[PDB]
Amino acid sequence: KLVPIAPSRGMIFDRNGTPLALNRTIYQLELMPEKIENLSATLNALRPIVDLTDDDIANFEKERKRSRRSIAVKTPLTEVQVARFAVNQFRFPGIEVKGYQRRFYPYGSALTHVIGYVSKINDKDVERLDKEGILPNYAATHDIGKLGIERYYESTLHGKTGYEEVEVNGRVIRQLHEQPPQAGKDIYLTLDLSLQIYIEKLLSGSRAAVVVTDPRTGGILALVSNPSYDPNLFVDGISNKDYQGLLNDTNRPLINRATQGVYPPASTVKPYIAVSALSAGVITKNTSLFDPGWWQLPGSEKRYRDWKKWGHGRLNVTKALEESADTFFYQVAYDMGIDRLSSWMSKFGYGEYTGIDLSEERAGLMPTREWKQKRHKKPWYQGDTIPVGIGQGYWTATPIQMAKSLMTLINDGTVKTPHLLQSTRIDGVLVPYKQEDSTQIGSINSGYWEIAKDGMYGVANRPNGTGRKFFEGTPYKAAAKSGTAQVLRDHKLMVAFAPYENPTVSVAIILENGGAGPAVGTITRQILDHILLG
Ligand SMILES: [Br-]
Repeated sequence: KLVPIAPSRGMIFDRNGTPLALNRTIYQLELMPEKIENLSATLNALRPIVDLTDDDIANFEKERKRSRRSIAVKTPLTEVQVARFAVNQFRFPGIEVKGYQRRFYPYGSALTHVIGYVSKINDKDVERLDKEGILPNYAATHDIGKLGIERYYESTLHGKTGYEEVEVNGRVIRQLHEQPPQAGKDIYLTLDLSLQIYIEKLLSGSRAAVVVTDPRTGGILALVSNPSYDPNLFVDGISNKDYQGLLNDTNRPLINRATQGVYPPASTVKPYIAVSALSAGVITKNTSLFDPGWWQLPGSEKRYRDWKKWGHGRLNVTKALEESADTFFYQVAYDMGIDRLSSWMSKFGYGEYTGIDLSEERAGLMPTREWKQKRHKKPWYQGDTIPVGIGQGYWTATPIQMAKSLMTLINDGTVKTPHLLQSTRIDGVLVPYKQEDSTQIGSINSGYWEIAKDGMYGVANRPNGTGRKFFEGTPYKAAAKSGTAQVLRDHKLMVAFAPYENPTVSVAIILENGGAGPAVGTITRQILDHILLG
């Protein structure tokens, strides 16, 4: 008499409006078994009209008792079967066609980690929706957001259950009144579908993560974890066997490497350590030391080796960044101390959730003395300080944390929250994302940001630059910084931004245990070229 009308789930779009998450119509035939005269005769009559198989009966027979107590006689119907039922409606008074919506992901595994998936509501979801006091709003709703955007914006994408006053027999005949459902709100993402597809291609067979951001907005133009899987098979109610196949793959397709991969950031951190050392005044632009290719922990027999076996010689910070000198940063770490260095890296967001609008995230670890006492029950030694100076030791970060620290550097200490939401459709208007956070590290006019970035310019462009090979011929100027994180094979890391002059793209990439094939600087150049040439 008064019944719930399920609202349709909001759609998800890329930055140009390409649909990424769609609803499809599934037609099924339904009746109330009691309100039927000759059920067993009626079913035999339906065989020819909607191609009703023995298995359509079996699956209905199994449902009639299992149902507390309408049941699906046949599910799914072809339009042809619906059309043959509709002209024979008068012959089956107690039987109607019902239209339902099932989520569809047309680019599948290219966007599994970003978009996620919706899955069938289970007892645990029911309990939790009860506790939250919104279970009535899920009365006609089958699926809910379990990963990615589908999860983080579940409340935006779901909408409002409506009500209809209807008359029966025992199938609906007409509608007395209707309180419309309000459709879920559509979400437009910052994602560039073309860039995303292109990057999943480049990573093929690598365990990898890439984050591409626009540093003027903090919008995420691409977010790739490789290896991936088909999100569609979770809408289909994933089997135990398929889930276990995913859960036990050693490549770990289930893990979003971009937001849950925790790795040593290695030498990618040296630009932020420079800015911090300069701002704390522990060095100046000019502060020079001589590198013989190793460094003695002063007052102790520990030797720390530079990557360059016979050293870089006389280094200022600029040259230490261009050549990725370890010796210069071992000194800077020693002088700064863990307390000031941990505190400054925390300002860059290391050890912190980034604020990205996904619920699948790890914070990693910006080590402190307090933390080491707490976790490992020993106190902090000078030994512990030194590897932290080159982004190793207890220091772990996510690719999304590395993307955020770079955006902060590009914007001279003005922090952008990385974000996937470009706009929400509210009442037929696209309402843009607005950053709520307004953090500022040191002073915008310090010119210390510039020293660190001129360093990175040098890595890419100057003949002593460690990355000069990857960026030969560019019509734009790129700024970059690489790193190698050992654990068999070392992880390879690069961060980069372009036009150096006025950056419109920044990239953070890690190839786990090196590239399956290509080098991280090859891949970074291919990404910057894709966006800035074409
Ligand atoms: Br609707």
